[PDB]
Amino acid sequence: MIEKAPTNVEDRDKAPHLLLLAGIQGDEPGGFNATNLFLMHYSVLKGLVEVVPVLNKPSMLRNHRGLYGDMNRKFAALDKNDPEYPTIQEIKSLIAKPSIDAVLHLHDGGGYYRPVYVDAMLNPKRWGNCFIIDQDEVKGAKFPNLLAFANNTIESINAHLLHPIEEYHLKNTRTAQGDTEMQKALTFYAINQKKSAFANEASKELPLASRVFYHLQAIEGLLNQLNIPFKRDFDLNPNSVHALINDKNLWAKISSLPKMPLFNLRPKLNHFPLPHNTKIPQIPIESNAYIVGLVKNKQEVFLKYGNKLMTRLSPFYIEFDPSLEEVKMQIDNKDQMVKIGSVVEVKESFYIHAMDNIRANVIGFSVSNENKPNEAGYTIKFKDFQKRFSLDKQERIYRIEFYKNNAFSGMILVKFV
Ligand SMILES: [Ca+2]
Ligand SMILES: [Ca+2]
Ligand SMILES: [Ca+2]
Repeated sequence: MIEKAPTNVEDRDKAPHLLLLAGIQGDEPGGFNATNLFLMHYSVLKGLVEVVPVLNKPSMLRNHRGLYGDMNRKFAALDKNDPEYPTIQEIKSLIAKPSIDAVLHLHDGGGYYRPVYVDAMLNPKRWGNCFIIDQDEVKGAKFPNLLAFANNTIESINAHLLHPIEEYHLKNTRTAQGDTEMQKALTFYAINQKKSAFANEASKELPLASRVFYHLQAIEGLLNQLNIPFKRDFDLNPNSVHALINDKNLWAKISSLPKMPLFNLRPKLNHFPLPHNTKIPQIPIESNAYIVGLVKNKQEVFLKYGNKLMTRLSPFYIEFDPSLEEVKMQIDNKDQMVKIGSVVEVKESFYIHAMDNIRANVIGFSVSNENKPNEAGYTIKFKDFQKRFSLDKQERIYRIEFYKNNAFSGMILVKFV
């Protein structure tokens, strides 16, 4: 859970609290890209929005509806030994917190829901583009009138339709009156804790940016009903959403390595240093996005951003010796100390000063066929690189790797600008 909170802690109790969740199915990227963009680009000014951007991260990493079965059928009866049991308890505890008032759960769904049968794509059994409640009223909730809230949220969404077929409709699943097998989902659990709970479906028939657009419209519609004041730093239209999903300023930082751009990496990065003795899901990974991760695939390690494959790492596992903190480098004739893990911009040249006990391998530069070269003490320019070794498709970013005996001492990237 990540908090979207006012800057003044005192403002947290001055409006309602919403819990916003997505990605309970790992192949529903509209939901988890919406929670991502909300975390990255919105501000909450009073009250609080608690966000679990992806409920089923292992499944997301494999572009899969649910590696351990349908996680959204696990909120009622559940075997204590179910692999998702611990996760389910964490989620139920968030839902049932006294400080939470409302719950919004995002999904992507086939076709377009209609309350009367129109055709195979548009009918009451389809799920796309509807706003869903379990029943019209939850007695004892802060906001018991789920129907009024839903109808008003639907008004907001429907003021912004991209095409008439995308019109949102209310779906009331009357869950408590239905079969036992229909009562196993997240929002029904939530209403049983006297929370107002809603699900938003965006149609799987839409491109990703349009799915995310509709999720964001539903989030904004509901925040307006709850009187949780907010801002965003962009205009909400599909082009603008697309631009932010596909933002060139997105980065990932693996372990103690430098930040790397997410987009336009080469599709495969070879001899890529990773810490040894560390299970892939335990390798530290930081990003300015909230849906980035690593996952093993055969002997490769995939860098995932939601369902998007950003690169395939071909790793070599090695001890990450943390002793080396900085390196004396000359950049465009200007001598300086460069921190291990940095990205440095180079207009013309660089030069690494020689070090006792440390060997530098500039990846893409060579002066011999030596397998473990020391390339400190060379003045290096763009023309000296075999471009195929660049980190990026643009052939501008190169790795410098440092070694102390048989251990890895760190990496610095150079970016030719
Ligand atoms: Ca922004
Ligand atoms: Ca779903
Ligand atoms: Ca080299």
